[PDB]
Amino acid sequence: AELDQLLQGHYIKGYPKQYTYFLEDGKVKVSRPEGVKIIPPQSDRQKIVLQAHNLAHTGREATLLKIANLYWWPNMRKDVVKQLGRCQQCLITNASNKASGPILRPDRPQKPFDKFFIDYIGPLPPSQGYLYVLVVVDGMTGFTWLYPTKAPSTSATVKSLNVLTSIAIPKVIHSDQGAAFTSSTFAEWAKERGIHLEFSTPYHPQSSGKVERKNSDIKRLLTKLLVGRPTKWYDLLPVVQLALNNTYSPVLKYTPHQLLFGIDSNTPFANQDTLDLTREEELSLLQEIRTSLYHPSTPPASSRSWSPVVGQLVQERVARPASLRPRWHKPSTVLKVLNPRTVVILDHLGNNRTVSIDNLKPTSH
Amino acid sequence: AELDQLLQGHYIKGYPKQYTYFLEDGKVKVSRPEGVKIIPPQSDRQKIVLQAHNLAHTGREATLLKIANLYWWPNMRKDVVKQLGRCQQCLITNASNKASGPILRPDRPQKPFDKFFIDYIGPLPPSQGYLYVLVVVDGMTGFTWLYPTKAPSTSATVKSLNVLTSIAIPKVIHSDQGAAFTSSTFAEWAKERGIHLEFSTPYHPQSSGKVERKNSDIKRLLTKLLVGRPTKWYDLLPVVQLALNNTYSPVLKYTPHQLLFGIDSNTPFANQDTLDLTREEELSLLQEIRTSLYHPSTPPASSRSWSPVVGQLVQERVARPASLRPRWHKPSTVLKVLNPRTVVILDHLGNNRTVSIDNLKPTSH
Amino acid sequence: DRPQKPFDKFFIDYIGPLPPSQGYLYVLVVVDGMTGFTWLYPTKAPSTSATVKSLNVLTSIAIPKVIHSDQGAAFTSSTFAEWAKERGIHLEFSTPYHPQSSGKVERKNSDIKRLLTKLLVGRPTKWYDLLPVVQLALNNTYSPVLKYTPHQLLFGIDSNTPFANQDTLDLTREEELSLLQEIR
Amino acid sequence: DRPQKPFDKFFIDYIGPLPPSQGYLYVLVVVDGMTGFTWLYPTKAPSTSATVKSLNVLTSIAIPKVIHSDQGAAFTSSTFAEWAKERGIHLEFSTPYHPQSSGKVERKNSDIKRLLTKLLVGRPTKWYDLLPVVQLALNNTYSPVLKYTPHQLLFGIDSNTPFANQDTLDLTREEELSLLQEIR
DNA sequence: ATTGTCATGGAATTTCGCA
DNA sequence: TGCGAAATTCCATGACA
DNA sequence: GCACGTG
DNA sequence: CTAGCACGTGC
DNA sequence: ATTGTCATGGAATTTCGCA
DNA sequence: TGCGAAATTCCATGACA
DNA sequence: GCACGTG
DNA sequence: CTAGCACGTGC
Ligand SMILES: [Mg+2]
Ligand SMILES: [Mg+2]
Ligand SMILES: [Mg+2]
Ligand SMILES: [Mg+2]
Ligand SMILES: [Zn+2]
Ligand SMILES: [Zn+2]
Repeated sequence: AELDQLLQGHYIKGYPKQYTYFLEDGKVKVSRPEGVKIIPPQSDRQKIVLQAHNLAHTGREATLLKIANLYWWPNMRKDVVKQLGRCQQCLITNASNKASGPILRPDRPQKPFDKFFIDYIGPLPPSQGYLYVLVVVDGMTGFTWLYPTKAPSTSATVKSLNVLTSIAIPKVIHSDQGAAFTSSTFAEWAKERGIHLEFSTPYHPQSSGKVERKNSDIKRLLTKLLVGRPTKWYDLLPVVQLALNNTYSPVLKYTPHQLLFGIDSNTPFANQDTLDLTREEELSLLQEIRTSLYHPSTPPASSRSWSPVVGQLVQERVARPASLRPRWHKPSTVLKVLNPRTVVILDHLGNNRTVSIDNLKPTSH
Repeated sequence: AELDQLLQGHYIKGYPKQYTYFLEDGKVKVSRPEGVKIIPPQSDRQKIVLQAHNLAHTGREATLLKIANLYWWPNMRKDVVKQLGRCQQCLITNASNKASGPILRPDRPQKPFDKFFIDYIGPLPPSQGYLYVLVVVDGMTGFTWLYPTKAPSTSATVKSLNVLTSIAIPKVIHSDQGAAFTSSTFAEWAKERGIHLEFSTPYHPQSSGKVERKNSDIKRLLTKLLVGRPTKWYDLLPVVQLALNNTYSPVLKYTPHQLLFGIDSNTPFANQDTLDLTREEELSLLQEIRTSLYHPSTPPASSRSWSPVVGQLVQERVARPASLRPRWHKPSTVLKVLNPRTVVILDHLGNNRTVSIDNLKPTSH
Repeated sequence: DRPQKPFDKFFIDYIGPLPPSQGYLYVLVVVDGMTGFTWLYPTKAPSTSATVKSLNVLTSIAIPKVIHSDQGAAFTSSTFAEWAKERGIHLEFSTPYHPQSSGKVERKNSDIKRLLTKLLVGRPTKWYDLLPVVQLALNNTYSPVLKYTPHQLLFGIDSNTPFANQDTLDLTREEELSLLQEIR
Repeated sequence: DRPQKPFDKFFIDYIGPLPPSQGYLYVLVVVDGMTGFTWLYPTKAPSTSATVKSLNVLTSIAIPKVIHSDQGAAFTSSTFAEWAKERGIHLEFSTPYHPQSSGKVERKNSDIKRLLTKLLVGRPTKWYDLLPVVQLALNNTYSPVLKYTPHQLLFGIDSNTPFANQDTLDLTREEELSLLQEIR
């Protein structure tokens, strides 16, 4: 209809004038340097792009190249991406090609007992009836307590921590959203003692990096100690705990023991530089040591990363997708930006949810 | 004994002269700017380093820092790494901190049917009694044949390929070391037909990159097509095969169909640029298209990578280590260097074995 | 006025009934008009179903603009017509009792019937396992009119299985007699 | 001539038998000489085993150069001696009938016995669940001689549980009578 | 509502013993 | 105020998930 | 009991 | 959190 | 005796229509 | 022989394992 | 049957 | 190749 003007010879914005637009077999056609193409009426274009996209649900170029086989019109790709933006199946199945922003490196806790990080390791090979290990790492020092359990339950966590917190009470305990740590039973146990519970964003073990990284060392030592021997680890736990608590961190130049107490106990190769100082002189030396610790910085961003913005359309990764199912939930909106790596979204089930950006992609188109 | 010279005041190479070396509590001692340290006799040092290392099987610095608490002597670290080099447990448990070299990018096969890449996908959700898919990808074109099977057996592979090879016989078929493809039954079936079998280095799906990458597309399409519908895929296979064989590869500007036959068949949006050429003119145009295809190049090496050398001590990664067991086999020797990413080793069981360098680390110390 | 191309026309037809081979009785013959390329699918019956089952396989590879056949019942059914229409294939029928294709397609199809019959002689029941070899042979043998094989014309390359030997295709003396006994 | 330090000396002793609490009867008392820090482990018996079980836990945290005790049977056994030797701990015994530690350790240990007895009054059988609180209390209360708490001296920081209240530690009138009845 | 981490061992840089 | 070598520090890498 | 969310 | 399944092969 | 790959979509670059 | 914008190409990213 | 090697 | 286990929670 609006194509009648062309056949006559009149001009319309978008159609270059130096081209000859004729009629064949009922269709309006143009002669182009790639060959002769059909120009469909605007009212037919939305369905053409749909048909082409749907053959194999292709993205921009692979969709454009199909359409271009038979058709031409002004701003084809603008129509194409409009389609891509409305294909529910592409949006919830396609991968992201945008990397997460640079990781944060949160300040080391100031004092011992400020923040504990906790986690369960296991199942492990059954050893004297035991299958799991509760790993408690003190944020500031790295000093680590290992408790063997028969299950990753609240009840075993409470028992374990009643023993530990006989020494001292922490301000905060951070964990992943393990059932053991998110139970109202554990909520009350913590409340009763004035301990604030702090939880990792879900499916994001990075956030328990302190304890997870400690799990690595524990396992690596256990492994070595069990070489050419059946894997019975229960009796070795105390040995490993003690061993690791007294192991130097080359970057710090101190052992978590030394950072905890300011002096070695009677362990092999005990450091005795401070033998001549009074405890008081020792404790203030410790105070300067604790404050002067090396703190790493966020890496350089990658060339093609994204940082989330309030109001942005965004998609949470489907936690545990069934075989042949999408890996992404429908688009959701960024409600709050807690920091450049953590975000609140109104999730697909209609709840406020705190999530890591690693479990997000920005919705495209 | 050789320390007597020092107490007297004589000089020995390694011990700086400007230091005062006295005697206390039966031990030879030196005054150093970090404090006073014990100097043990050479005959006692090897065991000291052993004791210190063994507490937590620490590497260089963390071992040195322990020893340095009580002792000093010339070239402490030289003695330390000597130990590290002889600790069987550290060598077979410790991680590598050297990355593999840059990947190779093997030449695209010249002709269709030169090389097939094959693989099995599955198990998938049971669909009309079927659980697996045999994916056959032709190296040059990318043209792909999908066969549904009830098992990843030789017998189902033979049946499937008898159908395919009715069209044409390939020079080579490349697969991973799946039991289906390494059976003597499949060896004979291939021999009878003059097909040479070529196998990926083990635990290295990269090497079937062509078909693996095609698996990605297959699944992604199936997924999309099954959204909000039960996951019954058997009837969709032919649709997907056809869809993907006619999908443009933006980087190439061609569909695997077009690369196979030089002309579209009667599928939606069929390209018809060559409608005016004779088949002969078309086939020689195809010939130029095939030879002029984009070929990617190896990336830049990483700052800290290794490339293997004939005679080098090297360790194969333990395929599937039990819980709390080492991730590396004992050191082995590089027999032959097939290319900068593939190597022959006399493996831990005393056999010649072809392995990817990604499944190797250079033995350290 | 446009030069003939592969996928322009598929000439289909049934051959049989043959002696039972792994429960199969017929061969569906598909010949590409331009190239002479032959696909052969075994079936249990010259029915629309069997035709659809087999052609659903072939059309996952390539779809013809046109299918051509005799007025056989399998190809004239409503079901087959709807099948073709769904895939945008035009159906073309030769008038009854006057089969017509082209010199090339008449000649390949003659080759097929003769090649099948030659191997069917000692092996009346083992023909199923041989269909791949038959198909490879037909597709890798040089045309009289043009210098190229069907393989060559379809893919634009030499084959990895060149059938250097043209054989007799005629029956020998011992073959003729053991084939005459097949009835008695 | 070197100033006293934490881990220089642990003063250990048993307290009991107490009334059964979740099958436990005794308390092993470990007091660090320099800091006054107290660990308390419950046991079923004042035996070398129980002592070893409990101290194996404590010594995963820190190993004393010296352990000091009365000539109690649990601490004078061969087994306990070999245990100590394996870990490089020197054992030190007070002569029999003349217990001796230090003003600080005599005073903490007195505090312990008195604190335990005060809570044992209404709760003769519930003392097990209270051992954590007891230990926290003792460790977070300010010394007479020095201004710092044990916690402070051990870790070099304020505690997150400061026991701002010093209480009575003496028995009340109602407590004295319901404690006198405990026998009858 | 919350957030990566750190042992490891070649390599790069700095310190040291001696003029 | 400089040289050779040893000592120290730097830091990419990988595994904890 | 059973289905789901998280490890 | 890690376990298990599948096949073909060799006592 | 063997070896990564390629769809995807913002971004960077080039081409094009019109003076 | 230069401008604005559309068209094309570039290419990091992730998933196939 | 059963233990192993590879996917 | 992917499956399964574990816990606590809410019909
Ligand atoms: Mg966890
Ligand atoms: Mg495979
Ligand atoms: Mg017929
Ligand atoms: Mg006593
Ligand atoms: Zn789509
Ligand atoms: Zn070691």
